[PDB]
Amino acid sequence: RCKLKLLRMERIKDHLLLEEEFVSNSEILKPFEKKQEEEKKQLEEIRGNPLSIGTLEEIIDDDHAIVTSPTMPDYYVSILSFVDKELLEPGCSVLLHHKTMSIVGVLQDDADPMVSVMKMDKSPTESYSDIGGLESQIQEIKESVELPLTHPELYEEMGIKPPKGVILYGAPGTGKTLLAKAVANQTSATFLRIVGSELIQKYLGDGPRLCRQIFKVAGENAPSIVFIDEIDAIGTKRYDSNSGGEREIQRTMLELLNQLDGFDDRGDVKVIMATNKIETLDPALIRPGRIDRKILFENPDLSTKKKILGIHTSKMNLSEDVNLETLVTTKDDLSGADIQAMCTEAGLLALRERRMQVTAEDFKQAKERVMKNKVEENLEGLYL
Amino acid sequence: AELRSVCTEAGMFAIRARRKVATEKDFLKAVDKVISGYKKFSSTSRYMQYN
Amino acid sequence: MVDESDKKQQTIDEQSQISPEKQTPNKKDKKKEEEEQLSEEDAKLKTDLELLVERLKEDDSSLYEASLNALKESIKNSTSSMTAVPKPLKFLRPTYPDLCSIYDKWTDPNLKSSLADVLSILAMTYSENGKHDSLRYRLLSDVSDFEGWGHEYIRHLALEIGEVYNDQVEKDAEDETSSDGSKSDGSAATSGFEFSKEDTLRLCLDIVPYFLKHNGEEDAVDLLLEIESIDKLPQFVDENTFQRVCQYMVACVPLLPPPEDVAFLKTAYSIYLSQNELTDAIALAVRLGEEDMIRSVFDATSDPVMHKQLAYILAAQKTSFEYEGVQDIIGNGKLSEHFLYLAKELNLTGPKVPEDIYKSHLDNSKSVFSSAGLDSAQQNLASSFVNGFLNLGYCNDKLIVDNDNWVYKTKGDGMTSAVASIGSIYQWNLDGLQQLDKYLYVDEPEVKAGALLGIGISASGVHDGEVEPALLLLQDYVTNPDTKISSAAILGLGIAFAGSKNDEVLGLLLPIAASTDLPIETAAMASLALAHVFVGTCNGDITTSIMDNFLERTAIELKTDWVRFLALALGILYMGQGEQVDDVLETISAIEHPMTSAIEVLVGSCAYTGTGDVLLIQDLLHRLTPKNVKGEEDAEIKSEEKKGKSSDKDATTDGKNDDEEEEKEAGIVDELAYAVLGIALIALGEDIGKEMSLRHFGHLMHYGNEHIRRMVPLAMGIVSVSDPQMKVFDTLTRFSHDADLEVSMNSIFAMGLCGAGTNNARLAQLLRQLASYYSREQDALFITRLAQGLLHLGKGTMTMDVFNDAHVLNKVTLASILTTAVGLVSPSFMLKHHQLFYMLNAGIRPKFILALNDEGEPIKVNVRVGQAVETVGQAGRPKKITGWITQSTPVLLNHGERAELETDEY
Amino acid sequence: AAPYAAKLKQT
Ligand SMILES: Nc1ncnc2c1ncn2[C@@H]1O[C@H](COP(=O)(O)OP(=O)(O)OP(=O)(O)O)[C@@H](O)[C@H]1O
Ligand SMILES: [Mg+2]
Repeated sequence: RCKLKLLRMERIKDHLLLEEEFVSNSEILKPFEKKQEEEKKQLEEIRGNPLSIGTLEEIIDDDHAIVTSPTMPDYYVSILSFVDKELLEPGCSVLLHHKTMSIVGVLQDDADPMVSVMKMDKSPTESYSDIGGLESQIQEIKESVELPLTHPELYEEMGIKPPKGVILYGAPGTGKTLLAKAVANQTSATFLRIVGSELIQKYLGDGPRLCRQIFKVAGENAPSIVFIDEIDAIGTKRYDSNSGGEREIQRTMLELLNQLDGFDDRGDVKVIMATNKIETLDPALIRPGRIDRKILFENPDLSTKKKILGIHTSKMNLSEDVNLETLVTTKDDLSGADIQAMCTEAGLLALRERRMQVTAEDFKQAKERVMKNKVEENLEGLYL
Repeated sequence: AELRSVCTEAGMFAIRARRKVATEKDFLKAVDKVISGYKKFSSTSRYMQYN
Repeated sequence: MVDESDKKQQTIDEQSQISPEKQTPNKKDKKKEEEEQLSEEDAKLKTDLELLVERLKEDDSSLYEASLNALKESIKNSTSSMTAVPKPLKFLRPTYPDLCSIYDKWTDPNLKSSLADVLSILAMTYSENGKHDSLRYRLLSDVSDFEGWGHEYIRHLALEIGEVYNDQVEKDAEDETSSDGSKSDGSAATSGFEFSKEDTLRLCLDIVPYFLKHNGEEDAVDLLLEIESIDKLPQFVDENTFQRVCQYMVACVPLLPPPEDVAFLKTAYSIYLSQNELTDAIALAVRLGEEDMIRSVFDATSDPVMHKQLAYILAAQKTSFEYEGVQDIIGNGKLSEHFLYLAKELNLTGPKVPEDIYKSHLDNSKSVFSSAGLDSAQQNLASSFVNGFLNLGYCNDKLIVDNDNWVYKTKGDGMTSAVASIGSIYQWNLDGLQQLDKYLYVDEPEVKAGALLGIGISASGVHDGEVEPALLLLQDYVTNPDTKISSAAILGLGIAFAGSKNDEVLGLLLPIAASTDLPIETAAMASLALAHVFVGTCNGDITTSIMDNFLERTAIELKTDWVRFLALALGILYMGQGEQVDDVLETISAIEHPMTSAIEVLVGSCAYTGTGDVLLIQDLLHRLTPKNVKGEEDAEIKSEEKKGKSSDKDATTDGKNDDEEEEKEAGIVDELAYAVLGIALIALGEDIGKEMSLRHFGHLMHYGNEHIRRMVPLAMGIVSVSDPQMKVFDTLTRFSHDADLEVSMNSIFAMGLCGAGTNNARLAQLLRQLASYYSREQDALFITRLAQGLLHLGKGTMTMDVFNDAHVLNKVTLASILTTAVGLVSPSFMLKHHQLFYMLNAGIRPKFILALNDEGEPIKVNVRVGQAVETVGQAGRPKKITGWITQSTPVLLNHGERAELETDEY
Repeated sequence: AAPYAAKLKQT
């Protein structure tokens, strides 16, 4: 409490940005100077009316190309030669003139819904120290994933090629999924995130083409972190038997080797893999020199469980009742998702009261329910 | 490719100490790390069996 | 829940959810019957309380709203709150929730108005009893919580907060408001505020910050001090007490104009002097910019301790931190009187001990010689400066300096700057003087002048304590009637002492720049140095600089560049405070020429800073006005107009620059955006204004310490290949230098492209070359900031000659100025009681996560690294001390400050 | 509940 002033400071600058930008546009933008006005005269001469998108099949080096249009006639197009002749490559979308087709210009970016899936639409606001603890297994992802991108300085000093890739694994609820999202928030490098269960389709051959796309975007964007969330979901998941199945699983694995390093020699991609079944992965992927140091996760010990429970109780209202220190004691080498579920359920017990004090009693009732998912989803209960 | 990762993991032990150089010692630790992981997995000399 | 009458306590709770039988009927019926029954009501007061306490469990507005609706009337209808005077007054306890049940838990506008006013009077009169205080207290510490009291208690605090706020907006004050109807005055409501503050600090932090602000005086805080210095240990620990206090001052910088801001900082300084940590005390003593406050903390560790102890070594350290050297001067001399060991102590306060530590760092880094080796014509001129620019900081390149061939083949002003760059090889060192002497006794007067440039630059690392002070050598050269010699002399003096006021220094710089009837274009330096001495500390506002600017402007307009430097020198002089700059603004505005209007707007930036949000818009109106006058028309003077245009563009950036540092670290992101659209608004308007705007942008980033340091200079560089002025590249690399070879690799490649790919003139090529070598020193030898490294919102002194140089188009004379690169940040190190040259461990973070501070504090997790690191710039500035398990505990807190660490083993 | 919690929501 009392961060109001920081909120108003921030706000004030937002008001100042809105102001200056609006007023600047209005008769001081770029309306009254001849290096815009006379340049656009002859820009519009060779531009439409219709600008008729093409697809760039192949270039010819004489200032021509063969386009195939979405409207189905081909054109052997010229190229005006102010848009930079060779700066356009197959798969680009081209602006053709309303009359005789010249490449008027070239569009960089054409939003497909297929790179929407990879690309983010939300910001992962929980970053470093909201996954707090495992501070010895975060020096193998912020001394080889985050840190080389932030400082190439340290890695110029040793010379050789910087770290490449990591594989995360361990027991569920060790924060594995969020760790990756938390280092990519801070660097602000191009965060692609792809789920493991979308690589497997009930259609064949277009599975590996999807995976091939993901790394081409990474290589196109110089600072690159690709989170492949879940690649244990490639050996336990299958649909039909004619387009999923074994053949699909083999193909996708192999595509990924070429992409990640293989023969491509592409831009620096850090790969982060969440898995906990580490024999669904090639014997050409879990050798290092593609994935360098390997990260094991164990369930956090008792003093690390104090740190995990301290993230959660800054959000919780507290009482003179509350005893945090006994909530850790009952737990023995347990996961950080149990601790996260206890406090969320403790707030569900508060809500039921219809009170806004969360007490020790609400946490302990929720602790017994959280250990009930481990003793009664086990129908033997006490080990027979 | 194991030996290609001796140097980089030796470059990480150099950086904790703050060096611009690597020595023999940090290659010992690096080698020990890669060897333990090989046991932890399969493909250590493997052809993927047969001839 | 339903009505099951009055038996056990359980069914009474369920009865009163619908309707009390023991509150609303009874008190009213009783009160309008007998007044001997007031004894009986008093016993039922406690009964009434319990039923509220039980029904805070419930979360619904309705079971208080309707239930107590007729009790809310009874307050004035029967009780009247004065029928038997003490007896009803003391019974207003249950009645205070009842009014609020209609205010807050019912939303009807006619009543939301009416009962705000009833609530304010009865809070004030019943806080005289102090029984309103206890009602409040049992609700903040509750028995059970719900939505209603969580919004209702905010209403209680706001009645008080409200009245006080209205006395500043309106002159109506106290009970003449019609939205309270209750005064804040006397010891009727004043005694209510103090009591509330005490209770609310203890369990939360509520009305405590509002009281300080709305009173707006140093008094309000001095009342806070009483409570908090008591609470420093038993209530809450020392450390936490510090976090409240510094949170208040940092937070309210956009909220207090200059005299209100310093008045609050008096009290922060005072609390810290009272508490344990005198390292926190000294830091606020600089913040005010008082000599006086620095001394007392210095005496405070030194004098009561009879033996040399860690305590004298600590004293010298605290003063050394300022590279302005305001503290460096003050802290020396007290040691000579005391007489322990003079020789170590005095050096430690001055910047000589920082010479020693750079050597250990340097041994690791090495020296790289990859600088240009071109011979003859203009290509000689470019290369001879560039060697100096690759070896900035303290470095070794002795053999190349002894290679006098290329030095002698420069001509013109090239000779002056060629020798100057040699001096920047030994920037911040004593040694090198011998190489300079060589050139000083031989060949043309031009190289002799350049030797003096090197002496000034080297003297930044050794002057204070009045140990080999720069003044001594350079005074003979000031006197010399030759312009080349004199200009170089006073430029070296101004750098060397930066903010350090010393008398010999001050008075040399007065008869010069007071004869500006003479046309000397290299007498801008005359005022440059004089301006600097003021910077870092409370302004004298010397009548000598103001006088010679007005005379100069009258005398000449042909040297518009000279008067333009001088216009800036005045605004740069006034840095060190923003209170005093208000008076001199009007003095500058008294005189009126179109030429005088130019000088006004630069100084308006310096004056209005740290609340300057009006200032920014003001410099945009200023932009409109040339076109405004001209429109009417469309439907000697040449120099004066041209000055008018350039000052305005410089001023816009300068205003933003002061503001973003002082007002938290958060505004820095936004003001980066303002500059980019600013270049855009002038661009494809007027051509002349565009050129000025390119060069200012690079030093705007360098001044403010922008967060992202990879992206921006490099994006800008490509765009500016097409546009005029390659001098922009020089200003981008001042920002890029950062931790060297993080960003700086891309600077050499990029700037190398624009230059190597296309040539159009050998002049344009010269600028592009120089920029490329400046950015790096080998493997982050140094970092550059304008931040003090004691305050992170602070601003420097030695970097302001860099800030000057973006104003004007390029010259070979400008090349002479730019070699200076001082304002260095020391590599963090743990110095023992003999002074050890290595640290142990430190924590590094890129940035803070704290949303309850914004100046930046390192978190306590970090990633740990070894010793002998230079303090990484923006992108690594958080530093935490690591060493606690080994019993090494810092005495000298460091928060990404420059600070030299000191540790005590146990 | 502090007197500021009400007003952080609006900013
Ligand atoms: N150290 C921790 N501190 C805070 N929250 C944690 C920590 N470790 C895990 N959690 C929480 O546990 C939950 C599950 O962890 P996460 O999704 O990050 O990856 P995982 O280990 O793959 O587990 P799963 O996918 O089975 O949930 C999340 O809500 C996460 O915030
Ligand atoms: Mg998960």
